[PDB]
Amino acid sequence: QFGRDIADTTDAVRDPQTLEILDITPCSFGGVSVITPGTNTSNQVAVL
Amino acid sequence: QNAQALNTLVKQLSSNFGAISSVLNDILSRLDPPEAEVQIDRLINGRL
Ligand SMILES: *[C@@H]1O[C@H](CO)[C@@H](O)[C@H](O)[C@H]1NC(C)=O
Repeated sequence: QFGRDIADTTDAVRDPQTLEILDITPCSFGGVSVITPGTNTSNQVAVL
Repeated sequence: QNAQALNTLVKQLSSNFGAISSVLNDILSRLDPPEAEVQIDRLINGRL
C-alpha cells in the first residue's frame, strides 16, 4: 500500500477507498535572488 | 564521492540520537512541552 524512493522516502500511496496509485511530489520551493545595479545609477530590481 | 556524501546527509534524518522518536509531530502529540522541548533540542543538536 506504500512506495518508497531509493533513499526510503514516501513516493506513492494507494487510495484507501478506490485502489489507485497516487504519485506524491514535494511542494515546490527554491531560493530567491534579486538582480540590481549600483544604487548610484537607478533603483529598479528584478527578482528570479 | 559527492553522491555518497549527499546520501549520508539524507540518511542522517532517520536517527533519533537517544530521543523518543525521529518525528517532530509525534513528540508534539505525545509529550508535554517541558520535555518535548528537550527532545527537540536533542534532535536539533544531532542534525546541526
Ligand atoms: C555612490 O554614491 C554615494 C553617495 O551616497 C557615494 O558616497 C559613493 O562614493 C558613490 N559611489 C561611487 C562608486 O561613485
